[PDB]
Amino acid sequence: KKTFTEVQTERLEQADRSVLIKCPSKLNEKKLLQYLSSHGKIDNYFFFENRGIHALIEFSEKSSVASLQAVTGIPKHVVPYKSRLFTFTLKNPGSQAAEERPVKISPQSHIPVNELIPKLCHADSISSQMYILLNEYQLTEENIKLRYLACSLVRDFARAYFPDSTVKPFGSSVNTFGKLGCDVDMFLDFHKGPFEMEYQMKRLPSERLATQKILSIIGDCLDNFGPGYSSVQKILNARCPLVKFSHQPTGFQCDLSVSNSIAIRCSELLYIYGCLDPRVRALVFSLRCWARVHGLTNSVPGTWITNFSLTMMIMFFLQKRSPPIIPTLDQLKELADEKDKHVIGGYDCSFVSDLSKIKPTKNTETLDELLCDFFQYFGNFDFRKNSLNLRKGKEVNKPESSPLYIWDPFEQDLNISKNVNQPQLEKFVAMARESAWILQKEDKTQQMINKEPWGLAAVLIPF
Amino acid sequence: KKTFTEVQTERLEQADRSVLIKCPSKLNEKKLLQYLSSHGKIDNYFFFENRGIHALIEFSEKSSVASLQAVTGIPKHVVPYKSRLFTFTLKNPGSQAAEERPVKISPQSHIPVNELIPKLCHADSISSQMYILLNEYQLTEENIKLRYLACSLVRDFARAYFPDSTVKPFGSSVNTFGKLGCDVDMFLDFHKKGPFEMEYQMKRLPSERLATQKILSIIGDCLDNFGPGYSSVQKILNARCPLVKFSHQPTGFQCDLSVSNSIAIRCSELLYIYGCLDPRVRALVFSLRCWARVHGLTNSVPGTWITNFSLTMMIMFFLQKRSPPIIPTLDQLKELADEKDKHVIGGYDCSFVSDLSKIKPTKNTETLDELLCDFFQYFGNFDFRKNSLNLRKGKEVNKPESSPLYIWDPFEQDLNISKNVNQPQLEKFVAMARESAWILQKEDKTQQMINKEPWGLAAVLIPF
Ligand SMILES: Nc1ncnc2c1ncn2[C@@H]1O[C@H](COP(=O)(O)OP(=O)(O)OP(O)(O)=S)[C@@H](O)[C@H]1O
Ligand SMILES: Nc1ncnc2c1ncn2[C@@H]1O[C@H](COP(=O)(O)OP(=O)(O)OP(O)(O)=S)[C@@H](O)[C@H]1O
Ligand SMILES: [Mg+2]
Ligand SMILES: [Mg+2]
Repeated sequence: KKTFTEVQTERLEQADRSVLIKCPSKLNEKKLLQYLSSHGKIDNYFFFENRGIHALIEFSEKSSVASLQAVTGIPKHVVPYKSRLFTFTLKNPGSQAAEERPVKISPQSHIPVNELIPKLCHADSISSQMYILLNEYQLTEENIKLRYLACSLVRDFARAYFPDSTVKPFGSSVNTFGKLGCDVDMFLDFHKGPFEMEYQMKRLPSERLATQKILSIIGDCLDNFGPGYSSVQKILNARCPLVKFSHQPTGFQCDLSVSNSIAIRCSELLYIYGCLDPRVRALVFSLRCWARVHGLTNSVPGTWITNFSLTMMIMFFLQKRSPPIIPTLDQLKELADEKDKHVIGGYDCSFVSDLSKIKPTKNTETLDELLCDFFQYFGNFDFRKNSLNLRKGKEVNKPESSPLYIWDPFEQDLNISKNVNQPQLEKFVAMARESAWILQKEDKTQQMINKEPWGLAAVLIPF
Repeated sequence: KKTFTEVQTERLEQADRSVLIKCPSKLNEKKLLQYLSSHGKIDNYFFFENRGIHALIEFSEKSSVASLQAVTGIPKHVVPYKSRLFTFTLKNPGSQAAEERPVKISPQSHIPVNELIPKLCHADSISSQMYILLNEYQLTEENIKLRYLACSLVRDFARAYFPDSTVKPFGSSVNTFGKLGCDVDMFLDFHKKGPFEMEYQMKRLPSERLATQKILSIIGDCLDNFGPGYSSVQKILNARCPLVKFSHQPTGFQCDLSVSNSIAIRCSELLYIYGCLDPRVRALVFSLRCWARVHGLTNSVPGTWITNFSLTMMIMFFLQKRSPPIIPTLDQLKELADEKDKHVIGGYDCSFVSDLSKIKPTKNTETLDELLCDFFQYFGNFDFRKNSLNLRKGKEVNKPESSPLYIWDPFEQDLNISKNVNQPQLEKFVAMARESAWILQKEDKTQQMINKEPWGLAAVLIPF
């Protein structure tokens, strides 16, 4: 089985030797690939629709990019920054010499709620509803390659002066809980004679200020040299210095931070839980959707619960099952060799990487029960006295006054849901309580017969 | 003699395979070159003094740089940008007192005025004074290699984002009129089987002016934050020519980085021709540049003052007007230019002969004694209010615009290169020329030598 870190390395290596080609108006697929193949073998490719037809081409060898860049020219007022974004037109527009087939468009966004509801209503069980949702919403192989490519393009800027750099995606994009249309969270990562011979190199300041200057410049580069980047927003003074930007070629909204290797460990953690049992993913997607539908989450930050916080609450829920659906963080820590040992900023972030080594769950609860039980469980959870600990998998006394306390499983000084206020917590608790009520006391078979919402769909519409 | 463009290409190729090594405190020359030679043959090298001992090493093969970079490490924080700047220390510092010869230091600056004056007084003719000055002030072979290396390093740096880039020096650094301690003017220059026209996505901007501004702004910041040796980085992006100024500590040069101004190069080649044509040309410019500085007619900061470039062009016009001319007019060079020497840039014709052998050598035989005094006499009595200087025609013509001092930009015509100059400064110039000419005419040379006093060039190179 593929370990998180193996998958990152592979995906990055693939995106490394990938390019984006704005295709001709009247397009011939075969002639294009035949032509491109002349520069080297093509492992994968696909087409998508983003203000015209674009194609992602993944070569087998990185040299194929160089080869292809050789024959590529500048449109003779531009900034001559040469990246892996191409525009292909015909030399002789009047030499079209084959039948026109239509190309398959890989979708890059999910169907909206209003269209999803019908499909859910026409399913058999609530279990199947959640799996329909999961399939309609989850990242596709294509979308993923496109996410890693975005990172790969941003990497190329940074390497100008930090040659060993990488830009690594973290968060929902890579932890199996990613849905179509979600943002790409990126962080920039940096790691004889009679003479001692050293390069002269400019010293940097302390961590935080170096970060700020590096991002400020890279931001400006994206804004001024980089094709496709718009709405570049420097938020350098946050707790984690950050640059936000929109990347039009791939259509992703993006977040670029520096060197937070703790967040990665948690992204790997969530990846494990996501990979362990398909019910885990199914449940997160439906409940993330639920939260959005009732206005418990928001696109902008504030007093609301966040998807990440909500996700962690769901992980705690699954830890508490009889028997558990997923092990505690400590239980993974207990199975970690010294090769899986990582200590970062003083904090232990050690846990098993190999998935085979984990004892598969004996739990057999259906998603029907788990969904309603989630609403029941947190609807009757004493938030004022108890806090969520994912290391121990137990309710414990709150170390601090905060309406909703969830123990940051790595930087254990912290409350990840610290932002949440009492009002929003209560609106969450009331929605859970109403939600659980609806599922318990609804007459399923009659709703189907009446052409009405039931199960998942019933709770995925405003009250 | 080689052609401007041939010389640039060669100098750049040499600087391409050159490096800088901050040397040990107690240095052994032989052991160092012996060691460095292991990585490949060394065509040239020398040492200079810039806050400690540095050495320039020019290998015969570019691979020697790669070889040497292989064994070089990072100082164990820093920006890991690997360039051609090295620091060499001793593994066992207290196991040797092997001081070198001590090593010869190639000077990189000229002696000051106060020391130069004696040497001038001690010469025979005014002609010889000017040539002493010329030799004391002009660029040395070493300083030149160091200038091209600066450009070569900035090139590599720029090439981080723009792999096909080149950085070319222009101005006094390469037009034969360069003196020790003058700034390095650089400009950044940019240089199908199958059924497809394949082209990059790039942002379409309004003018080429804006691209320039953004490219320099970023490169400036990169020099400031990531680049080794660069300090005092100043973005002057809104000038007539967008510019970044910076100090480069390894070579100790103050530098000016602009983008893609291939007109200025043509004028740098023009001045190179005039400089190469006759040694009196260079001699006269150096002495008169020095003269101007001494009397406060020029300044280090820009403003109402005449500039060295403007002053240089005035001297070129003077030499055009001789009987017979010491140098041909720009048009006369334009007339001798083949279609290979034809260049049209931004609409402007900048065509003129490159080959120096093709130009008719001057029949003029005036001595520098006469020319110097005649310069002061000529411009002291020049009607600046009516007449303007045209170096294409080599003639006084009516001023196209109200401006105290008008000199026709020989390429971008309908520009006045001395536009900045106001009436007061022009007059202070005219008065200094008039006094200067008077002193040379009515001075009793032999008596001044006998009296242990300044004479000729030295007489006019001290405040009045
Ligand atoms: N308070 C926090 N405490 C610990 N880690 C955090 C916190 N906030 C964000 N992170 C980490 O940063 C990653 C990305 O942040 P978010 O984009 O806000 O959330 P997300 O997991 O990516 O899900 P989305 O983007 O809302 S669908 C999270 O997955 C965490 O690894
Ligand atoms: N007012 C100007 N008008 C036209 N061209 C100019 C002007 N100023 C500078 N240039 C051009 O830029 C080149 C370099 O500018 P400068 O560094 O200011 O002068 P310079 O020739 O290097 O002599 P120095 O540095 O004063 S000794 C000049 O040789 C011109 O080609
Ligand atoms: Mg995210
Ligand atoms: Mg200069």
